[PDB]
Amino acid sequence: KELTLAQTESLREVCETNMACDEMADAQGIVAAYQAFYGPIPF
Ligand SMILES: [Mg+2]
Repeated sequence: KELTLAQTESLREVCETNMACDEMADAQGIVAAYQAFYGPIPF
């Protein structure tokens, strides 16, 4: 389902310090970028 603002931001912070995630999230969105590097969202 839909993420809260804080949930989305928690994913964004992790991806921001991974240049490869960061770039991937540009066009793939934060969720698939997150999960591609870090696995299924846990919450
Ligand atoms: Mg933040």
